[PDB]
Amino acid sequence: NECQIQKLNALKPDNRIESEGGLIETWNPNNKPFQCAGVALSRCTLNRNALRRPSYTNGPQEIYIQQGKGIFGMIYPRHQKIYNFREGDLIAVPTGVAWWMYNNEDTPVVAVSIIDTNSLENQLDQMPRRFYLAGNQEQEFLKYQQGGSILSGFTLEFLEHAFSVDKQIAKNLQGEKGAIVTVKGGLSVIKPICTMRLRHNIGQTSSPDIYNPQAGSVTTATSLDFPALSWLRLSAEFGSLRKNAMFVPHYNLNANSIIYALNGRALIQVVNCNGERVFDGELQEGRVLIVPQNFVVAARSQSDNFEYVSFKTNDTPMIGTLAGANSLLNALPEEVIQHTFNLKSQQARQIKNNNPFKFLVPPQES
Amino acid sequence: NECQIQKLNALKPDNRIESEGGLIETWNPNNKPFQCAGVALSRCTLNRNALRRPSYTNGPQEIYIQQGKGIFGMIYPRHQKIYNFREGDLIAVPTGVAWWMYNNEDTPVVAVSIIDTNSLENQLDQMPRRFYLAGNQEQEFLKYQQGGSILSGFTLEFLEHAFSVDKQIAKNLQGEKGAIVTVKGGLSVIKPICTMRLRHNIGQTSSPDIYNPQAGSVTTATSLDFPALSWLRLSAEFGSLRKNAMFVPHYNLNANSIIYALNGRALIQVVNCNGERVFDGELQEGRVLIVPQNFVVAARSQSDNFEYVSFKTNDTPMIGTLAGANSLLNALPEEVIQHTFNLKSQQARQIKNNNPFKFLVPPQES
Amino acid sequence: NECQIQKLNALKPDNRIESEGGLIETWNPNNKPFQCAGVALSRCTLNRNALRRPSYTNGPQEIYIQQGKGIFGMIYPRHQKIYNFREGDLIAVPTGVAWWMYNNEDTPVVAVSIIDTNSLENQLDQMPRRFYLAGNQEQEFLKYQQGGSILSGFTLEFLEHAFSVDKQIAKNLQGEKGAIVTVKGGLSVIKPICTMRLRHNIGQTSSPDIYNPQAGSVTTATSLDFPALSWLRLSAEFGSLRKNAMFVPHYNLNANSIIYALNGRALIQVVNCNGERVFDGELQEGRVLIVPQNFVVAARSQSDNFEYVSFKTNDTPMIGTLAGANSLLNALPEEVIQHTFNLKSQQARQIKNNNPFKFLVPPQES
Repeated sequence: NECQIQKLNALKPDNRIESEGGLIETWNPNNKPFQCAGVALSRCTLNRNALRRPSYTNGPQEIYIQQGKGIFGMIYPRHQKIYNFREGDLIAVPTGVAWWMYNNEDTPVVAVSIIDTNSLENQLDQMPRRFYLAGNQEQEFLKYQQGGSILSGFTLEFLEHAFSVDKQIAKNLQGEKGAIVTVKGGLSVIKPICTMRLRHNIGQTSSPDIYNPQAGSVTTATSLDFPALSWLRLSAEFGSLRKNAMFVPHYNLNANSIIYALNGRALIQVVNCNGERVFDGELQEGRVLIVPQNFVVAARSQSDNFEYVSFKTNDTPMIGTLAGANSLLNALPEEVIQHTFNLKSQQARQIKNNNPFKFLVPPQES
Repeated sequence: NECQIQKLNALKPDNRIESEGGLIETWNPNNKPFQCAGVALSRCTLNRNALRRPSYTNGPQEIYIQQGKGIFGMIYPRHQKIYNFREGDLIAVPTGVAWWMYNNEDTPVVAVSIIDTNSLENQLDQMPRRFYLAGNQEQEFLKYQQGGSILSGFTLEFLEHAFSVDKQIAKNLQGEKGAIVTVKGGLSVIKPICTMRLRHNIGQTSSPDIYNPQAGSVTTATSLDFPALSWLRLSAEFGSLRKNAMFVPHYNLNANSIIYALNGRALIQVVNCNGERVFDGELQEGRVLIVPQNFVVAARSQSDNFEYVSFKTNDTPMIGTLAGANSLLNALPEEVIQHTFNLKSQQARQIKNNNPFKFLVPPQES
Repeated sequence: NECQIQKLNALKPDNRIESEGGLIETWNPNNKPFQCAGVALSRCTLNRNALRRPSYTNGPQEIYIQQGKGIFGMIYPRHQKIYNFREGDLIAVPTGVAWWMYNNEDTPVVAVSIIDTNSLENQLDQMPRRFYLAGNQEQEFLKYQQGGSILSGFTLEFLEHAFSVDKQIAKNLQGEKGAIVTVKGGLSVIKPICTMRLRHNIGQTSSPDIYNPQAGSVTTATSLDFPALSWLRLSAEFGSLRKNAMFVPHYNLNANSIIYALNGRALIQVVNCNGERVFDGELQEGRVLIVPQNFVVAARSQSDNFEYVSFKTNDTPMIGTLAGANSLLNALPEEVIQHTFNLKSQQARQIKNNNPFKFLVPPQES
């Protein structure tokens, strides 16, 4: 039983793959928190003039840009559409679509992303895989399984024939720097379903779904406002939490959350169906906590601010708040709350009215 | 191979939790019939003035009320809309939604429900598990796994900050009588997707799909006549059969079935793909018979009347009756039926016309 | 990991079942190619006056007709609708629907087909299994499990009562020549969702998708063209390639393919996520090669013509062409092609335009 977890730990990457102008970090997909969740996380950072070479995957992928500005281009089945991006942006990558990424400024692009290996679209097995169009490099997840591109595996005679070019150029196509190359002079490529928009900024926005000036803000990107996400059946949440503010106990009725802290630190508590407090610790920058589906999560911030991206596995996730304005205890008859918690008619009124805030709750004022 | 079943058996519960104002019985989900079916069956019984404390699961539940009257409430993501139930009601509970159940009559409410652990909505694993909003009590299925509520696992200052209450009522709220709890005086709460009907009656009271004055009647609730079921991707079927009558051999094209014998006793026969009669015997009251996807069933009523609830795992189950007005042999040309059964034309007609009834056949007439 | 394929081999059946008027051959569903793919291939040939007795499976089935003409009737939940078929007809058989087939010419019908055991519609297990309506004989896939039909498993009094006939025509119904019997005189039943067409032609008698008078043609049947396929979540592709012409390196973004060679031979090459060439060999008639989801495939015909059928597990498969008019590299900016392959502007142009052809490229001409 994958999801029968006794103790969640804040996970770190166990794989660093330094390339010419970048780095690839990957988290072990065979640790039970990731086996339960069904995703595979990764963190690609691309330095100035770096170009992530073309690659595709056997599952939906959703990329969050932690920092940097670049151009990302998809090759959906001169040249196709190139999309500009910024920090805060959420990029949708439908199953098997090949894409590439380039950074041009000093400030390295750091993009953290998830491959939902447990998707219905993933017709292979639960192993994450990346198929690169070029270069002779071992793909990020090869270590977990246990190199070349998909093009280098072909015989020269076949490439010569398919491309209709001579043996000499066929040799370069056949392999012969890792995934993230550095462009010497830099690309001079123009700065701006085939219609589908796959870029929706949830980080550096000014339209919070929930906004509390004394507690923080929380933005979400569901398929409602970011419709390419229905193709992925994936979601993402960006939250900024002030010091000692909190996000009330809650649960995702229909989704698995992968909380990746972008900044600061926060003390978190997740409890299960048995009431066991499976994680009672702190989650820091660049670390990850996986909250399984109906497990309840609570967080109190320790920084100004605690920012995070929670990749949920459902394009329309539904959260059930256990405390605050729209809670599950609030929608209860004042009498049943009395008999399930063993309370007085006066106490039940406090549990149902004392916190007027939705989702985010302000510091206690100590 | 989980559904490669040798011999089935009319199963009775293995677990029992006597609660202050009621009881809970659960069938072992780790039995091959149940692993094959991909469901977790249990039967709660609410005594007079009992309340069932709010809980929720990672899967589409479908409750059936064997007997009783009362009011049930669902806390979707003063208070929310309560619905009144009577026996023969089918309640649809979406994945993850919390619900509470209350009985006021002397008569105990009996409800048999399944949890489709093999749902698409179930992102965890094949374990059944309930998430109780309150109390200190071990969840029904913990047994199978091998405490408290989700609230009793949290910290006092987390709970105080969350609910914005004093440490005295937060400590109550923190779990400090099992799942079912008697309301001493009794609730004063009335007896009359937010607007979606999630209760339908398939009791004898309801107009049946099939009615034969000498055989019985069959009423089934699908997503066409009960639309909320297209959310649970589940459905149910009530059936009453006069003594010695029988429902013809038939198979569900697209759904596993979980026959719960409510009243009386019967003599069922289910045969598989290899022609092996994997069950020949009797399914009596309070017992369960699992009949997989294309396995053919036939039952002779040994009582006036044998009554059942068949939980199908599909919102629009399609059945393929082998003998009847509607049957497969009937749609077969007389000549091709001659040749598959080594028969004369005139005998072939007997097979396509002797029995003129749909699904139900009157007693043999002896 | 089921799809961690080391080496693929051009598979062939390991099970011959000679019947009275025909034959049934099947491929082992437990090899890693088929476990990875998630299907069950089979090839039934019926000779003159042969009838394939009524049956059904617990999954989506897609039947392609290699050769011959006959009729096939469906018995969807006098008689039902019978369709005539010819070579190149792709019959969509929705989950659990019972059907029978008949042939009346000297030329045997050779119908190769697939049962997708990894379907959402399949609620049993991954073991393929056919349920026969009549006759004592063992089911094609019983060999893989480790008989008689579903009717010959009931107690003689149950059939008697059910069909409302006597002990004698009840024995003839209760079993007392295999699945494909010979209809001595001949089935005189006239040669012509209820109305949803489940026969569509893709063979050499069609108006092709891709056509090149020097390379061949490719005709694809998706749910766009044949709407009954969206029920199956399956597709097929018929291709005819002239000697030495080739279909460029390409991958299916969302499907597994089961390439069954109809006529001739071809030198096929498929490579994986690690640039390993998992298959470098010849695929000839009656043999089959499984190209898992994002694996790249390229073939070069060694015959006039190499004809194949490609069962893809997705009703709307999207392919990524790596070389050709509409290829992935064709859409890449000349400058990123220069930097990902280590080429110059001019060479980059040669890879984008030397092959002016979509998917099929002609002989090299030497």
